[PDB]
Amino acid sequence: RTLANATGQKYDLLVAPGEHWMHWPDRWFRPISTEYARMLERIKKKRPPSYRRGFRAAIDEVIPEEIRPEFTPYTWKSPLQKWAEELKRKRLTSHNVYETEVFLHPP
Amino acid sequence: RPIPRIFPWRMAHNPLPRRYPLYKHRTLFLPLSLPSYSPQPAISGVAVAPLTITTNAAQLPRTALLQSAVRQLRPL
Amino acid sequence: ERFLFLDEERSKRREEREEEQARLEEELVTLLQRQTKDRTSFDIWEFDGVGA
Amino acid sequence: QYPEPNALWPNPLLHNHRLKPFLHPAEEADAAALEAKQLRMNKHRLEHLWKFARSYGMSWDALDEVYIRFVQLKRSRE
Amino acid sequence: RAGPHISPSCAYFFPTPEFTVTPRTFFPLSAHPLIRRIHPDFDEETGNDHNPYAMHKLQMQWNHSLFIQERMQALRHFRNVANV
Amino acid sequence: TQYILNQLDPGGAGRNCSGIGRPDVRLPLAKPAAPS
Amino acid sequence: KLRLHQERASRGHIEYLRQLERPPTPSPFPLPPSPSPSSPASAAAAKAAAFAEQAAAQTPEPSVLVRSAEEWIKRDFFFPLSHQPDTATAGEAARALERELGLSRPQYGGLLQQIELPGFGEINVVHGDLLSGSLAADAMLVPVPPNFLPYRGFGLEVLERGGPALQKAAFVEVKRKLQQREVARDLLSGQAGREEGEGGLDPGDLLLTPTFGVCPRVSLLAFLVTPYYWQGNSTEAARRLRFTMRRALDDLNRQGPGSLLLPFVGIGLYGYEPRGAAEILVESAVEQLLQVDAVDPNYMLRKITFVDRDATNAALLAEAAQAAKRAWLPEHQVVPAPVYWSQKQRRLLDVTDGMLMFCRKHTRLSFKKHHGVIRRQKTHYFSNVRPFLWRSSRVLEPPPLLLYRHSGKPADWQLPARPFYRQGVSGLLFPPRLRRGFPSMRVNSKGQFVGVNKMPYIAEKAQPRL
Amino acid sequence: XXXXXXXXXXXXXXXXXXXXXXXXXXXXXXXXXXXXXXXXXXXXRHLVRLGXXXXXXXXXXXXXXXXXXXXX
Amino acid sequence: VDFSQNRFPVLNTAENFRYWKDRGLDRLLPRVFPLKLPAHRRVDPLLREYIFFLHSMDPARFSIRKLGERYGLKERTVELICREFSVAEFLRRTELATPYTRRVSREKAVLRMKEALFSLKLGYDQLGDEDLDEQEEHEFRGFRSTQDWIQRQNIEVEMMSAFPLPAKRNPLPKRVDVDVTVHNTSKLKVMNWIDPNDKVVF
Repeated sequence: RTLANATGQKYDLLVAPGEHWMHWPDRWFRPISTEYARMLERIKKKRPPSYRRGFRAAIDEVIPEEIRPEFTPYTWKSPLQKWAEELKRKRLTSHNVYETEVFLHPP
Repeated sequence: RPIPRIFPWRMAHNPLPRRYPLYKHRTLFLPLSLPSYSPQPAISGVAVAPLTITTNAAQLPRTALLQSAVRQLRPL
Repeated sequence: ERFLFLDEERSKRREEREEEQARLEEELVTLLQRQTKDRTSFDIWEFDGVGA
Repeated sequence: QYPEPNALWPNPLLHNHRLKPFLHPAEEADAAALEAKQLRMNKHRLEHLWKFARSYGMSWDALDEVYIRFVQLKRSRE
Repeated sequence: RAGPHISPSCAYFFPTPEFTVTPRTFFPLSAHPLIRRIHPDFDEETGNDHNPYAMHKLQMQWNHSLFIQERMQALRHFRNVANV
Repeated sequence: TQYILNQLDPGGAGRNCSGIGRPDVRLPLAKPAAPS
Repeated sequence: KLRLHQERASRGHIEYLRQLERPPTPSPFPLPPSPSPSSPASAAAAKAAAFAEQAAAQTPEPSVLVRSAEEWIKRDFFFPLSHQPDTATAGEAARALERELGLSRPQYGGLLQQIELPGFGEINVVHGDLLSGSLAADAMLVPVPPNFLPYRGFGLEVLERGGPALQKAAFVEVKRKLQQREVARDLLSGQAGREEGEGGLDPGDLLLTPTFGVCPRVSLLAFLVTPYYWQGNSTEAARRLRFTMRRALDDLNRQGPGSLLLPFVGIGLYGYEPRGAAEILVESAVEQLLQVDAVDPNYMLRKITFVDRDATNAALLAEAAQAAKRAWLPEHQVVPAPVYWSQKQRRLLDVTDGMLMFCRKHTRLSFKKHHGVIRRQKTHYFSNVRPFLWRSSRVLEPPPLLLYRHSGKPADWQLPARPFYRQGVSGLLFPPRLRRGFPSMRVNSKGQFVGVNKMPYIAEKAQPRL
Repeated sequence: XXXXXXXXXXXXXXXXXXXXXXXXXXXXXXXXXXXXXXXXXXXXRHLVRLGXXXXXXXXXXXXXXXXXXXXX
Repeated sequence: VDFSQNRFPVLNTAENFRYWKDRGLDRLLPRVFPLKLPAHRRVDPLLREYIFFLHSMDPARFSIRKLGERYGLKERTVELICREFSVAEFLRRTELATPYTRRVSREKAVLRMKEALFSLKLGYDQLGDEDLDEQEEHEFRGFRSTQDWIQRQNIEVEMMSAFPLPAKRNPLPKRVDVDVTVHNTSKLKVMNWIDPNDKVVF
């Protein structure tokens, strides 16, 4: 960091490229209200959406939610895979988890 | 008497472990680094272009194996 | 495979065929659970390894 | 030729079944000719099935179900 | 499209004499694969952070040696126009 | 958006990603909208 | 085809050369700026350096024997090093040897591979164009997404070519399938209630429609619902495709068509790995043609042709078909030579109880009783290592020789060579120029190759260590 | 009309009446100058329209749900 | 929450490179880390027997690749499972040794203890959890993984520009000698010594 700041050049660690100099501009994340969004959509000129660069862009504000897609049954899953996944999900979601018992054969 | 085998990586010493823990898991790692530094076009659809320096050459990934297979099929 | 079109004249269903297969399998399993050299005849029997 | 010892062999039932000859099903010249041709084609196909396959007539899913039932029985006993 | 014609030689740099905003990258271009990959214009299909074919023409356009040679040749032709 | 998503979770042809940005994957949005 | 040990050795040499070859990749050199950010002398040096480096990148270099030591030294200190040294390539001699051996001797190759299961059918692998190239088939299989509205790829191209008629037919079939599914679901709910007293098509779903003059080589288009690769792990991503292919082929066989044209299913829109997908495709085709699962076989599909337009993908499919031949066909089964000979001399022994007296020991566990620390390093090297080093290059044990199981003659396909690199580094920025390209030879003043008598240098190949 | 404006990685727009011409031009470009990737928003909505026409019964419900989600 | 002069919230940063790894006086804390166990010893023995049966019956239909694909394992893991089960079954059926009388190494005895305690604590896995074809993922895999050995540098010093820079000189693959067997019989093994630098090949 000292060398890069002093020189103005890139000093990149190969296990962490762009760690110190890469900066995503704040012009990317400027939220807008609904009225101003309408005005901007009116003023701006549209551009065709490129599939190669435009795909995988259907996301919005997210809130936490617990998921567990490791045990979701599907037609293609084999019977043994379904059986094992069902048993694993029962074990994980069981109420007896977090129960630490030092003795194998309890009193 | 047969001539003994000589492995090209331990020709003279045969390291072995002599310090606790005596039986921890040891994994072979052979660096791959960056075989090429120029833009590599995608093979069919796979990116191929490198993304990490930590790749192991004894545990080669999918796209590296694909490149190794395409080279063996090049017409020359 | 041995018979195929020779005896497939009677076979004309799918679910009924499955049921018949199940019945035959049950019969054979029950039989198992109970307890000449002319190549052109059906009387050739090689009891190799069959015993007590 | 008789396969060497493995998971599937020796197998007296399958051995005798394959030993048994190609029996018959049970104008006239045409019927007999067609029966003979079908028997010959069946013998050829069965020999080539023996050549190219060592297990058939079964579903991997069915084997998985059998294994699941076996292990479930063990777990109930335990 | 009604007015004065433009020289055919222009077609290499400016196929249209109409001004248009040319998109530009906003992050440095590296010769290293990883620094290139982290670039926002990086393309997994080609592996390069720009279009070399278009950047060649951009570099030619932004170069005084080529321009000064062209201008001096034009000046010599303009002088020859004095004879004819 | 796709660039940032790829940086956060690399994915693409021949890769196993979370499909979060894919138009055909469900996300836990706060304000529900058209899947598109 | 090669039957001579010399020819097979040349084949192995050519294969190793294939491994080591890397084609040249010229890159543009940036035009030096012509506003000067430095002194005029620096700018002139920069211009000259740029042109010289471009020339060095784009020009190759001959062997050492062409020039003298002083000339090479002067060149090394005066010019940028060339990116294509003589040792880089294999050589015209190797190329001609390959051409003579036939390994590497007007747009599509055609039939690249064929598996023939006599009495069951045939699986062909062909480099050809399905659409523009449309020697016969009944049904052509077209992969589609579950929603059946592709945005790019072979499915979209086929639908566009078919036009509104084929689109409407496919949509009608999809609507019928969805209505049947809804009816079945309602019946299931009613039956659940009686006992107490999802949505969209799944992978493996097949829809047969008329071609509407899309592919004249066929008279039927079978749209198949295929999975995606991103979901979960690679094991899941491939289990999906295996299940899909099993279901699709089984359903088509029950439908009846005896000939099928199949593209590389999974690749393209769905982002599968060609190398991993080809094995699944070919194995599924073989298993369905053999009717392994069925207890009552339905032998209807007998010709399956994997057609691909990309040379690389077609070659990968051919490799998968070759592996399938090795696995299935007893003629093409191969075995390591030691195992082959041991089993050929196989014998049945009679071991008694008294014959294992010394096969068992007093100790439960085994461990090394002496450390491997050398007391005198140079003495150990001189006494126990150096005398056995007849060459300074480091070479690994060769891969085992594969012999055909039935005959015992060497197999046409053999394991690739196994090179060794110290510490795993397999590249050099500046490889030294070597005279061993033409060993024991030099060029005389006349310009001809002549022999040289000279004691070989035992450490030549270990300088630098490789 | 049909305009193949090329801002980057030249793209084209098809109207379901020039699809044949677009396919012919794409094939010609791929034959002559390879690697000049061309992508066009060809027939996504074009297939969607015919799908809605075929599924008019459920297309009404789908459009109602889409409008509700967009309003939300 | 500390300060950063630039915006790059990713996991590929020097701070997050080896996440959770001690970077202060806590490096001297005697932490206990999870023990590593082989997958062929983690999977349930009944699954091992089932895999061995399938492979020893039909190695073509039940290929190593197919078995690994179905049971979420690697080809090497399947091979190890089959080898170990075949050895154990041979010993048991020939009555040479029981599972507790085969002389083994200390390392393998310790591995057996590790798997025994793993099963007693968590229980054997009923399905494989590996990946068939590992992926190109940025992870720390030892000190050898943190540097470019060919370049002999850990840091790529470069200038800032908005225009193309000269390309880096690519390395050339090392041309090392190999031995390729060409003719093997019960008495003689003949292999060709190949020198990839020899220009005249014939």
